[PDB]
Amino acid sequence: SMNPPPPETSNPNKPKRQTNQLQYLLRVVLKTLWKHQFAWPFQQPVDAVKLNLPDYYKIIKTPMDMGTIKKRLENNYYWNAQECIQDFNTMFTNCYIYNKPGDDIVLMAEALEKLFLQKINELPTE
Ligand SMILES: CN1Cc2cc(S(=O)(=O)N3CCOCC3)ccc2N(C)C1=O
Repeated sequence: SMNPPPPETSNPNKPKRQTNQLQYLLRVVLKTLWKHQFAWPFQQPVDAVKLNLPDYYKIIKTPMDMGTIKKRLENNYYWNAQECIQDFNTMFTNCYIYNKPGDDIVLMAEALEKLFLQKINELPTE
């Protein structure tokens, strides 16, 4: 079995910015979600080999996780907050698509998403 390469976290041709919203996404949103009790399954790319989920990357073609998001924020990969917010939403949606409703992992993602949305409705301006 084989995992795909992780999503891109470095690209010298991609334009970058450090905005107040992106700083907030790292300092408040990511920081808070990362230390949540249910963060651990989302702190790295889904390891389909280790978890014995050989169909995962057949079903999920746009993988995302908070480890990748953390790298993107810390290494100034983004041009804007929308890109980052989309990464969070992709992470949640992938989880809901792949896993059965009411699976533990889904309940965990839902708890993180609830927190995420509370933090996001208080972003600074752009
Ligand atoms: C986000 N994850 C990570 C993951 C983790 C695991 S897990 O680590 O076995 N696990 C199951 C119970 O909930 C806690 C996490 C199983 C499947 C996945 N897949 C399919 C994902 O969607």
